[PDB]
Amino acid sequence: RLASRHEKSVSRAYGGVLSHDQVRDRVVRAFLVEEQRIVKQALKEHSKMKLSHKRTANKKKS
Amino acid sequence: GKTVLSCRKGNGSVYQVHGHKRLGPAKLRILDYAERHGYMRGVVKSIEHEAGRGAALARVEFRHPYKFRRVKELMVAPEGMFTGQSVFCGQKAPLAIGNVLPLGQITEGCIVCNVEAKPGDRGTLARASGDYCIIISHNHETGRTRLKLPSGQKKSVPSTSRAMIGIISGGGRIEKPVLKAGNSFYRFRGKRNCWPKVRGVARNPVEHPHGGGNHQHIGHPSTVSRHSPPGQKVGLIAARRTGRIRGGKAVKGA
Amino acid sequence: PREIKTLKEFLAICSRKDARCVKVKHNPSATKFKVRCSRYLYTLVVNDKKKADKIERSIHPSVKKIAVTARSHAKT
Amino acid sequence: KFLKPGKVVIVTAGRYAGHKAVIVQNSDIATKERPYGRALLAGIKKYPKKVVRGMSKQTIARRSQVGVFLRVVNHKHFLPTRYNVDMSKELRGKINVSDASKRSRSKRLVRHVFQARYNAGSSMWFFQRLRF
Amino acid sequence: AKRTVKMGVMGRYGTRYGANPRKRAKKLEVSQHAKHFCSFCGKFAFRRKAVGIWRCDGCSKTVAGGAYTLSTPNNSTVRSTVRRLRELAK
RNA sequence: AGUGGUAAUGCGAAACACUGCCAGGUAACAAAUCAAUCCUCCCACGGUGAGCUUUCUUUUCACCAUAAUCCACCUUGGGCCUUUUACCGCGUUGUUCGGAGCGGGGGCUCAAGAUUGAAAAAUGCAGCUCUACGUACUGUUGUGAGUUCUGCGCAUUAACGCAAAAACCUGGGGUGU
RNA sequence: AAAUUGCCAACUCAGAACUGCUUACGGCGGGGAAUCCAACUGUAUAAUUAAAACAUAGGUUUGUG
RNA sequence: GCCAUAACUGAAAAGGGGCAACAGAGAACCUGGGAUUAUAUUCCAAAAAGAAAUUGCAUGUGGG
Ligand SMILES: [Mg+2]
Repeated sequence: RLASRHEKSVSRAYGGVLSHDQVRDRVVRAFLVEEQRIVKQALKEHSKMKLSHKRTANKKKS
Repeated sequence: GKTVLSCRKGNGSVYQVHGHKRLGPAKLRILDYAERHGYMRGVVKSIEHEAGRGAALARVEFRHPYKFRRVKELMVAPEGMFTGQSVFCGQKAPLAIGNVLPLGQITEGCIVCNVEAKPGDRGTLARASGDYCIIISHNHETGRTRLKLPSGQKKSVPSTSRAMIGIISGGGRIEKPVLKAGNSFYRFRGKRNCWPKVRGVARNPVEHPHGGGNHQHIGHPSTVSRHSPPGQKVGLIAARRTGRIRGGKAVKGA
Repeated sequence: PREIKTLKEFLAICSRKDARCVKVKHNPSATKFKVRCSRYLYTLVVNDKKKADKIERSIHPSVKKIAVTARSHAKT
Repeated sequence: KFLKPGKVVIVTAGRYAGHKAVIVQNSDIATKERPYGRALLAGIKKYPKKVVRGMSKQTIARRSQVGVFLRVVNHKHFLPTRYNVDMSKELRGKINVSDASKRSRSKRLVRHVFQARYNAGSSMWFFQRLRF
Repeated sequence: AKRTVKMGVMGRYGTRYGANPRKRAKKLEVSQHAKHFCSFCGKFAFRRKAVGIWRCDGCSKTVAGGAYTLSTPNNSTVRSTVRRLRELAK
């Protein structure tokens, strides 16, 4: 209680809570798991618009 | 002339459970809106032993549905449950080991555990170590699922009552011999006061109906009626048949 | 208790209002100027016997100087 | 091959764990006194905060400041992203690090360029904070 | 040398407890103190902590399951059944 | 509106200032083996006093002390970083470890000590010397044995798996903007 | 071939001559062949019974979704 | 445009009080004393024999 904050923490994120091998394993999965959904979200909107000209292009075919 | 020991355990004084080192009650998470319509995902953080079970527990971490917090949930684990697993929980959850989904959604012939006998009571059937229920059929007119309990006794339950998928963890336990009265001391240490077990014939006639005599014999026939009073109902209570079971294996129960 | 390094910090401590007494202890090797302030006891260890007497003369005016001796049991 | 200058990375180790950074200069071959692969990163020391309607200017203009760092980091201590920030060929010529005063005068230059990318609204992924 | 003929770990108990109850306990006392295969981490490192609780000493993974052996043979029958039944829905 | 080091992580006279809400850690628990702290015992060095002496005994006995609290920082056990990549190697009294990164080379840290100092000689003890609970002086090793403090735990036999909470600590997010 | 020159602690075991025994502190299993009973360690009539009794692991049965 | 001090409005906190441990948790002081007939980690007063640690509140100096 009487000590400075520096004997109980360290200068980076989650310092004094998490270690160096798992601060980085959260930085890496905060990037790779967010970006994996962006690949699957933009794949989903690209599929529904290809449906929007697979059948709306059949208005000029019968 | 004095009160029988089996009647005395219902006062529950020296004979209550030994629960100070127990964790909380193991149950499924609350059947909320988030499982009646979608799935909640959790994550297994620790696999735990409490005293007086032979099955492993698990703390699964959900987010609270309505508040900025996380809910620690103590479930009893299936086999293969590892820390990190991402349990899914709800209607739209897939069919995998560890997931908890309604019995309407689990296709037939599937081994389930922590199945609940009414919707919402958070798991009452098949929770001893190594046990499981098998889904036999579904009825869509009545909306009920009929499954085989671990005794073999069938039971129709509503198809909105959910169940976890798997064997209960910690199975294979009874297959090792104890070998010592010391090892049975510590087995019943975290349970309740019910050991060592003194036979009724070794007692005096004041303590037990079988006690007394010059030879240790039960005098009267030891199969008592269903309608015997407390104190008189000791022995083989309402035995339909006795003796060494020579033949098949009848399911026991009403 | 603390310890003074230089002489520029010793004269700041003897200028303080809490400094009741400087106790002068003549070791056979060094001298010790033990300023008794209101919380700590500050000590300047002067190893040179000639520079020690020059430092005693700079705390003349209004601070109490005490020559530390071996007080017997009979003073009690 | 892919660690071209002008490429957004995410610093994975150190006091700047989880900050975004763009590659200024790059040294794929190790050498004496830095026996490792490395990259001169110009990252974000302090991300600009979000502004909402109701805030005055001189409250928006202070909440929208970027702070930078300009600093060589080992290649295994950042994580490259497909995202890019257009470091021109005439701008990394003006970024020297092998000095004490020409690293201060080059850190005010990078801070001004990133502020101009931010006020113009270009590359707004780079100025969003990484939430882990 | 070889220290006993056929009482292995059960030589702990001496001339006690009957020959065959020492042998039913022998296959399961050997099994729970043997290090099993960390299929997560590739190593032979699963040691049982408490009853039903296993832990890869290389991978620090804690797996529920099986009182005296890591995977009971009724589990692998179940894992195949769940894997088959999720292929019929996809 | 904190700031160094590729990194393990560093830097505190007073802004590296504050905490609706959240999450961690501390409190907080565990064998045996080996190594073992304070301290005790012994041995070795000697100094002071005392005891023995027909003979012997470079001799026997006593004593030889250093409290908290600071301050500055050589070992031998943990964790790790960076560089060389190694699939036989490193290591323990001991049941084992390594491409999920061994071993070397440089490091960063933590824990237990050691050391220099302030305290502290002014104190303590035993002697002794001088004209009254008086004075002036004199003195202040050990690869021995025992020590649970510690190393020490996701830590014991186990169908035994080993309390809790207040209080506190750090972070996340926010404010300062 | 540091495979050898210096210095030094703390103990333990084995061997050897020489010499003595009045077998001489304390402390410290007598042993063997079978028969009965209970497997075992354990509990147990405070104040006449510690047993072959009771417990025990093991075996079986019953009731119970 | 930051504080801080006084009175209206109202986000957010489900789960009433009090006991139970002089061996668990927690807990800021250590020696010396010629200081007793008897108490002392408790008494010792300006050279406290002295050396500290800690809590509350306050001035001054200095810094934002
Ligand atoms: Mg130990």
